[PDB]
Amino acid sequence: CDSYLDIRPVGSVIPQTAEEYRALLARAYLNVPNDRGLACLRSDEMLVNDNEYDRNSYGDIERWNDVSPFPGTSQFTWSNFYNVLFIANQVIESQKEITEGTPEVVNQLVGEAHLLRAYLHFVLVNLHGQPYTKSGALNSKSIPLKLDTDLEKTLGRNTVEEVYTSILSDIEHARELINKEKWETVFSYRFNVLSVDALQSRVSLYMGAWPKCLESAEAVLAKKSVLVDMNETPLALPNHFESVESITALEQVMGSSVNNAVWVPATFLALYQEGDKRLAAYFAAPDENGNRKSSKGGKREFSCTFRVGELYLNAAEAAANMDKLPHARMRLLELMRKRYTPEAYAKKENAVNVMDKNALISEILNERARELAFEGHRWFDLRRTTRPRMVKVLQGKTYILEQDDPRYTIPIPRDAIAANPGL
Amino acid sequence: KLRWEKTQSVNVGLDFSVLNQALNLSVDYYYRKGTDLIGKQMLPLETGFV
Repeated sequence: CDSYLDIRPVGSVIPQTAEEYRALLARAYLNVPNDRGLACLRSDEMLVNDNEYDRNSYGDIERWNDVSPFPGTSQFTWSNFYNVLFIANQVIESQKEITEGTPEVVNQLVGEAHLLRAYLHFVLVNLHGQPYTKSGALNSKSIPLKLDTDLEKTLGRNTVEEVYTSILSDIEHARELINKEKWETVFSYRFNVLSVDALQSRVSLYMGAWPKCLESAEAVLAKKSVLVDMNETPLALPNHFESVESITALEQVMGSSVNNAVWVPATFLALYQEGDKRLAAYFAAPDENGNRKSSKGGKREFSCTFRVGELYLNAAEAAANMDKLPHARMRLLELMRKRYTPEAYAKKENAVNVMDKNALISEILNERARELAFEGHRWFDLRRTTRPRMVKVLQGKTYILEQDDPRYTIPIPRDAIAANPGL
Repeated sequence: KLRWEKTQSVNVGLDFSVLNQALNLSVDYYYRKGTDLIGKQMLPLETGFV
C-alpha cells in the first residue's frame, strides 16, 4: 500500500549534500597521483643514487628502459588517475542533485570537478601520449577518455586531438562554473578562476596555440603578478604553498621516496650560471661527485601545480613564438630581475636584449628549465619543445635517447594493459 | 545499471493419462540459462575500481 522507490539505505555515508560532495572531491584531490616526478626522472635533471634498493626501483625509468624493466621498478599510477577521474565524473553527473548548498557553492563544486577532470586528462595524455606538436601525432591513439561513471564498459584509446578537445571543453566548462576568487591558504589545493586561466595557458602552450596561451597568461598576470623576490630572502622557495606566488597547491610533485633517491646531476647544476640565487636556494650542500640533492620537494608543504613564475615563462615563450619579441623580453627580464643578482642581471639584460627569435626562444626555454627544477616540468618541456638527443652516463655505461625518440612517450603501465588488454 | 538477474527458461511438457486415470504421466524437460547474475568481477582499471 506504500511505495515510492525513493529510499536511501542507512548504515553507510551516501554523498547527497554539498558538504558530502565537497568531502568526496577533497578525497579525489588528495589521491591525485604525482607521476610528473617519475616522468621527470626520465629527463636529464635527475640521477638515482648508487645504492641497490634505491636504484632497483627508479633505475630503469631513468635509463629509458621501456623493454624488460626490473619487475621491482616503480610503476606509473594508471589506477589512481582513473579513480580520481571517476570521482570527478561522479561529482559532475551529480549536479542538479546536490542538496543543502548555495548555487554559488554547487557551481563551484562542479567547476572544480570539471577542471580536475581536464587536468587529469592533460597529465595522462602527456605521460602516455605523443606530443601535440609532433608530426603525425594528432591522429595517434593516446589514452581512453573517462567522461562517465559506467562500470560495465571497456574504454578504447582516444586520439590526441580528441583528448585535447575534451580538455579544452572541460576548461571552458570550469571557466563558466568556477566562481571562487581565492581559497584559504590551508585549503589552497582547490581550483579557482586563476587556476582555470593558468591551466588554459599551459594547455595552449603544450598544443602550440600561442595566441590563447599568451591571452591566458596575461589574464593571470593582470589578476596576479606578485612574485617572491630572491634578493631579499635567499631561502625563499617559490613553490612553497604559503608563498605569494603559488596559485594552486594541489599535487606534491615530488614524493618522499623518489626525492630521497635522486640527486641533481652536475651538468644541470653547471647550467646554473654564477649569480643565480636559485643555485644556493633550491639545492643542498655539494657532494664530492659534484651533484647536489634537492630541497624543493619531498614533503607535503612543497605542493605546487600552478604559480606565477610559470605564467611569466609561458607568456614570454608565446610572445617570442608570435614574433612579439619586446613582450617576451620584458617578461623574461622581469622574471630574471625577480630572480637574478642585480650585478648579473645587467649582463643578462645585455645578452638578452640583442637576441634574435631563435636565441630568445632558447633562452626562455633555459630559464624555464632553471626555474621549474624539480617541479615535474623538464620532461614535458623537452617533449613539447625539441625532443633533443640525450646522452646519459650511468655506472660506466652510456645510454642514448635519439632525437625524436619514440621513447619520449612513456608506455601505458603493465597493470593497465593487464586489466584492459585492448590498450 | 543495477537490475535483476535474468533467467531464460524453455520448458517442454507432456501429460498422458490412460485407463480412467489408471496411469498418469507428466514429463517436463527444462533448460534455464541465467545471465547477468550479480557477482564480483575484476573491472578494467579505467572504471576507477579494480
